[PDB]
Amino acid sequence: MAKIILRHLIEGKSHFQILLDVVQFLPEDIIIQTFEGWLLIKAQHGTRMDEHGFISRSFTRQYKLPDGVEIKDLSAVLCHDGILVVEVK
Amino acid sequence: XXXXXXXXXXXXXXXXXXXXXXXXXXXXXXXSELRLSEGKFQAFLDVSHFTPDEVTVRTVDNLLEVSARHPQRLDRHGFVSREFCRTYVLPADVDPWRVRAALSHDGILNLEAPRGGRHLDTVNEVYISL
Amino acid sequence: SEGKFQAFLDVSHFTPDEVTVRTVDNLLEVSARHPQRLDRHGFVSREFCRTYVLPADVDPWRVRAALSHDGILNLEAPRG
Repeated sequence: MAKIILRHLIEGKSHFQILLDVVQFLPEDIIIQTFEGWLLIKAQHGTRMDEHGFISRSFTRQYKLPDGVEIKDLSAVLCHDGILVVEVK
Repeated sequence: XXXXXXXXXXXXXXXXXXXXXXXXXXXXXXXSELRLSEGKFQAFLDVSHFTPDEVTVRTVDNLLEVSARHPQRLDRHGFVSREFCRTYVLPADVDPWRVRAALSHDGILNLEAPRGGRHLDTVNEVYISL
Repeated sequence: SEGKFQAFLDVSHFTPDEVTVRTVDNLLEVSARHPQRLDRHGFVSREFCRTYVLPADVDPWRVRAALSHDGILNLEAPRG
């Protein structure tokens, strides 16, 4: 008799936004630290199996604030899709 | 993309460093990605982000280590600094030395090394003590 | 519990992409068969096929199959 199939599972002014592409860099590896005003983040992926050959990484990026900005109003978020955004809401 | 991986395409803004793997299988005898065939052990990498002087390749024993690391630049969003130390596992047949590498204008290192240096043997099976 | 006979199997070990069930007669099967996962200690391959004996009171048709984000696949079938 016939086969059964499974289912389930579901800017301009007054704001500043910085969405980056976090590849296979896990949130336990990625760290978003804000100093005086410049928004900083570091990927740092340890020496993992990486299928074919064993690979490692490190991606530290610092983004400059647009003068009138306080490092407290900014609230970052690393989306499940991969894109990690640091914006003020 | 959604929970069942049903995607809905989006770009608009800027992005950061790194890349995605190429076509490769498992359960072999040897271990952008590898393209090692019977006689010629070739490789490929997207080293486009890094300058030729920043790239350093060495064969520490049987592992062709491809080290990078580049300090802060202009990019497009701001000051971005990257680093990567991708190592490849070559079989016992392939010579640890006599490894060629070519960086393209596009920014791609196309590593190569021929097979034929050792006999390459072994299986062995141990017994349980209980 | 009464009315609908449901079976709970933790498919957390397997991926939602590599999931198979198939009814076939009165009995209800469930196949998985993974490729070699990357893991932390080393490469690992796993294959498991659990056959759930559905009663004569429960139909082959209208057999609901759903898996939670936690990895709990519930195979239910109303009786009658």
